[PDB]
Amino acid sequence: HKLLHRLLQDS
Amino acid sequence: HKLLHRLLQDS
Amino acid sequence: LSLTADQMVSALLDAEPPILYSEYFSEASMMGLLTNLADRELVHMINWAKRVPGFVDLTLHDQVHLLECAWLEILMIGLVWRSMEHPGKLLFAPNLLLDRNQGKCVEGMVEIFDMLLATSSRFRMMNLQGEEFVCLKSIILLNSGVYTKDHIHRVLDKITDTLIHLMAKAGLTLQQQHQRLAQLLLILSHIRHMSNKGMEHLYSMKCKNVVPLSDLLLEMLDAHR
Amino acid sequence: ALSLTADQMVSALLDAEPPILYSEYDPTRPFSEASMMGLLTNLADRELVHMINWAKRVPGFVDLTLHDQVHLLECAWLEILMIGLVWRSMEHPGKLLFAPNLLLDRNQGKCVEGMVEIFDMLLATSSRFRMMNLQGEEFVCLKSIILLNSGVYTFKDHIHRVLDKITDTLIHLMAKAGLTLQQQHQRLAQLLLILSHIRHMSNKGMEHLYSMKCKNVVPLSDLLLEMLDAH
Ligand SMILES: C[C@]12CC[C@@H]3c4ccc(O)cc4CC[C@H]3[C@@H]1CC[C@@H]2O
Ligand SMILES: C[C@]12CC[C@@H]3c4ccc(O)cc4CC[C@H]3[C@@H]1CC[C@@H]2O
Repeated sequence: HKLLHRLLQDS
Repeated sequence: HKLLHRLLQDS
Repeated sequence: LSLTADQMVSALLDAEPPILYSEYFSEASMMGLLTNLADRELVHMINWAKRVPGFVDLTLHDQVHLLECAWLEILMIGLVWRSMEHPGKLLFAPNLLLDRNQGKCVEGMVEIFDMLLATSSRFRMMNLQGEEFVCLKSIILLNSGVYTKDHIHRVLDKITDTLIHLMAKAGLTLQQQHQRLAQLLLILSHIRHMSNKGMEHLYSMKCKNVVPLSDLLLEMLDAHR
Repeated sequence: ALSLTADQMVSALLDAEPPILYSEYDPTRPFSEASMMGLLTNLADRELVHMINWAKRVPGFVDLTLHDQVHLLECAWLEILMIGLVWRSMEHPGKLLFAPNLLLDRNQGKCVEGMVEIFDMLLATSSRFRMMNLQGEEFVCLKSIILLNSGVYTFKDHIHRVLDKITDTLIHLMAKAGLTLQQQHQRLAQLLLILSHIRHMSNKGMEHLYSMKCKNVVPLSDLLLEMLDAH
């Protein structure tokens, strides 16, 4: 997955 | 003159 | 200007350009047909522009600027309107109704086809009316190059008034009128996007001598770089 | 969500606002094309991190699949950076306030090949905002509209309902400000038409950034590389 997809999950 | 310029006046 | 809403609608309807035909496929032949059609439509577009209330009150420099800026947006919103009652297809001309997959015949074209089809779908979902469509097309002409002034902002306000008039006449509540106005104008952002993309595609086709392009079309393309 | 009133919508959006960040501007040296691009992209990258967390606070956004969240941000990110820039710059005629320590005019934009044309468009938009007397509450509505709208016809109803709620909210703001009924729909249209221009600027900016990459003018972060790649 794209970096953004992970970054979007950091809460 | 670009075409446009004339056409814009052609009646 | 001193037109009533209905007067503005009738004037815009009267001013509509004709629907042109194509000829009764490799990359070169499809691009040939599409660019030949575009060139012929452009000549009628210039006449139509002169009938959009307020346009000829502008200087010649400004008239040229607005058309050079807006021409592909205007071809595209026309195409999308023509295509509305043809889900999955683009009605470039009555004898040139292309399915989505025929876009694959030209490098880079299917992505643009998909954007156009999505727009046509959106119009269909909204049940866009012809009277609304001609208002939108005039707004594109007057808006797309206007920051790059006041008489034009007055004419733009009048077209907004005209859109709202149409929606009130259709029985929409105030809330529904404002929501629909916003929905329609947001589609113009998408039409701009498609035009930006289409312009780069045409440029690329120009560089490759894929296709002979007319002088007019070369000058209109040229205005964008 | 769809439940929010207009005042609750405005408050949510105002609360969600990202901070104004500083650039790494080094006043001990003149600019080069490379160093100016370095400054701008370094700034963009740090703003993007705040943007991701801001988007998650926009009503309705976090309800979307992660894929749709990715798509909307990939589509809108430069539009969102630009409308922020134009807003920051409103009270600085002739200048772009990229950061409080990075306030540039069109002559400084000439330092990067192809940039002054984009600076000129951004400055014109700032002027337009100024002339319209754009309000902060209107600005945050427009910025949220860009996030939800720009990628929506690359794919639905849910987004459209939130977009309608923001429309209600804009009209509410204008009414509360004393605009006549006709003035309300005229201003709504004027504001939304500027989004056409912001799209145009983003597309030109994206092509410019791509050129810079492709000429090895500046190293781009993984995030910017992938944002740029999405286009
Ligand atoms: C400009 C292109 C050729 C002409 C096409 C056309 C031709 C006629 C018309 O009415 C609309 C359109 C929109 C899409 C245009 C194409 C998008 C890319 C391609 O280069
Ligand atoms: C994308 C560019 C670098 C980053 C710039 C930026 C950087 C930060 C910011 O808040 C806004 C903008 C808008 C203009 C952008 C530039 C337009 C072209 C240039 O490549």
